[PDB]
Amino acid sequence: AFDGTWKVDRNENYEKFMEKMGINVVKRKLGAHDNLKLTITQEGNKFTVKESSNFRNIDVVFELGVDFAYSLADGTELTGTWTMEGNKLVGKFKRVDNGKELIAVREISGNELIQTYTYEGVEAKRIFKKE
Ligand SMILES: CCCCCCCCCCCCCCCC(=O)O
Repeated sequence: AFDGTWKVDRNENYEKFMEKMGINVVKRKLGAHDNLKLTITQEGNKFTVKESSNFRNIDVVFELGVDFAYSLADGTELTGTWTMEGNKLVGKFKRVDNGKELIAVREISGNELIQTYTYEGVEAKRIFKKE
């Protein structure tokens, strides 16, 4: 259902994924301890993504399958979409300076939303305990 708050607690491979994006020390560290409180809010076709992380309290929002352009803090351009496979939400995010591709598997269990993250061959699970 998604509809609700999320607050990452434990991760799983997320440290190495930042080494992939080209993040060194403080950046991947700040990305981890961020406290990404996601306040998911589905209206109908759009999915707001409140993100009270260390970077900024920015609602994201991304109509399912609507290719958009989202600048990151240290990741830069990331254009791509999210689509409900039926059982998982997949955050496909390419880049403008090259057009490769990054993906993101939102594996909701029940009480936890895990968002993996691959920019090729380095996953990064960001376990959320909802709330
Ligand atoms: C330099 C590190 C910053 C990147 C990682 C922490 C902040 C997240 C960046 C934007 C992600 C939000 C847009 C997609 C929604 C999501 O991540 O679930």
